[PDB]
Amino acid sequence: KQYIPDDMELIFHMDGNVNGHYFTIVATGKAKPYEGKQNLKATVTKGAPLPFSTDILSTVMNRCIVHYPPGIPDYFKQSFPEGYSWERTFAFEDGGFCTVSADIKLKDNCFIHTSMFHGTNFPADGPVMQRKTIQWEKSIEKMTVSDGIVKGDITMFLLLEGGGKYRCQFHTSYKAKKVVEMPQSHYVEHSIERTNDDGTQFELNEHAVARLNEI
Repeated sequence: KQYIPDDMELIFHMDGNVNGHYFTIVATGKAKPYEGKQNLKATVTKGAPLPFSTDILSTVMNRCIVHYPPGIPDYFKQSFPEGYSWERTFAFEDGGFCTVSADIKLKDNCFIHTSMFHGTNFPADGPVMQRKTIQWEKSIEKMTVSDGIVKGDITMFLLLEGGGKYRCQFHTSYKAKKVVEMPQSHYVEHSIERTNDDGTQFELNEHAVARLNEI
């Protein structure tokens, strides 16, 4: 009956382009969905070494990795076994705009993640094209039901080389392939850390938990 276990495996294939630089990445990883914790190692197979900040991709490489308390409906764990997809728009403060889509399927113990990524209008000596991002700041995303599906808005900042912050607005729409119990408006706190990039291979780690307002 439980299609998602305490320990999951992760596979990822990403194809995309940024400013007309095409690339392709594969990665494998391990996760504990009920703890909201996961990690990855990615390997760039085309376009490497990446000429842009890995950070614009990192949040693209699954809301099932979020500790959901009882009394918040878990949209993501309930979408299985059929799975769910999501689309996301990234509007960066310097005009850079990224559209991304993703399919997530379930095969026994392994999440299979299908990511397409298009970024455009990133300035030549911006922090993205010159790869001067350090990390995303920890975040809290707001999840609301809209057109019968879950939506997820978050204002996000990248810390830059030498300090200072580079703002981005996320709009993610989550589409379950199936009729699930709909959640209320709630939040999901996030924290991603990017270890060990070298252009070609990188490590990701993320902790996320869903919570409510303190009414």
